Amino acid sequence: LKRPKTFFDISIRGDKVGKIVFELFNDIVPKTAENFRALCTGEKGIGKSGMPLSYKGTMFHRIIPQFMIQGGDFTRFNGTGGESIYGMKFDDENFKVKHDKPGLLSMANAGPNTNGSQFFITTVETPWLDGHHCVFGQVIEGMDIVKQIESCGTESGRPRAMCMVTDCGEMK
Amino acid sequence: GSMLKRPKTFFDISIRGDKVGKIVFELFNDIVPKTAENFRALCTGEKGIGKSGMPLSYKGTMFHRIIPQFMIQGGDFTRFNGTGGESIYGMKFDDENFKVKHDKPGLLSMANAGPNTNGSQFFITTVETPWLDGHHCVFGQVIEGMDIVKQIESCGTESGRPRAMCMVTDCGEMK
Amino acid sequence: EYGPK
Amino acid sequence: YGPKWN
Repeated sequence: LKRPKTFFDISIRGDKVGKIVFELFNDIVPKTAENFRALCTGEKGIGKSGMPLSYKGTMFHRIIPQFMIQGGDFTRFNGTGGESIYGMKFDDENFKVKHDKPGLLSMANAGPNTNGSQFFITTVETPWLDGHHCVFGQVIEGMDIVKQIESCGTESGRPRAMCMVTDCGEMK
Repeated sequence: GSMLKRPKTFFDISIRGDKVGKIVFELFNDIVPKTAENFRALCTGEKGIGKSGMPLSYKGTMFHRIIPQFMIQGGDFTRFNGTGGESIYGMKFDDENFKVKHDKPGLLSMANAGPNTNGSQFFITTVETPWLDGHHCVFGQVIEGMDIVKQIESCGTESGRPRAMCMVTDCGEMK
Repeated sequence: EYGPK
Repeated sequence: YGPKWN
């Protein structure tokens, strides 16, 4: 099977800056790749939170230069929420893929088997994250836009400008 | 003599990433010139960089607190969550007067944390809120795009927590 | 909490 | 919540 491809449309400080396109490692982590894929299309509908299972209109709420950019919180928009297509949380699937390069897409979590909808995109190699966060895809287009989002962050993770996924979906 | 007409400013609004249109305000420079000027200048961004280190501008800000059948609140361009913002006069400035009453929907009014703590945050009423008279300085009114105000209001909750991201994507003065 | 109540 | 910096 092909690796699924998805996209974020991105605006920064209210300005359209282009598209990020991901490819998802459904050959390595099919449950984790599927969660992100279906959250890009919104096809599952309304979650246990009462809000759409969709990344549309979410923010990169935690941005740390020379580390990663993190988003996916579509229930509280601030990093305190989110929900997967499997429930509030789902298990770590495997750790086959290493955080050994920029542009990797990986699951944010609060410890083992606590994946939800939050994800991060690395901007450096992050080997200390290996074995703790499931890497499930990578940026194939728009790494510069990832850098433009990164440039709005701080050491504490607080954004200095609103970077938004204005639309998203699957490329098929 | 002097006969300066009321300034008009605008927000371009997106909701959940979708362009929905423009809100236009007229500002009561004839009644509250200092408060009116602060908002006008935060629409154009002409003052440059603030003491926060961030642009003195509403561009890219959110409506971070939305309460249906009450008001929609925005203007925090330093922390984007209601804890920040600053005025063109410093971190805060005094209540100018309370001459204009919260007696109809679509009034522009200063958010504060008590007396003489006006910064950059503002709200737009969607109902009469006369119990805010004497505590929040009304300085303008919506003259176009009240329907966009209601679309923002529709993303609200009782707590004010937003259910969708409503952004001022662009803003300025119409001169 | 900031803003009108 | 999310990845920690080490």
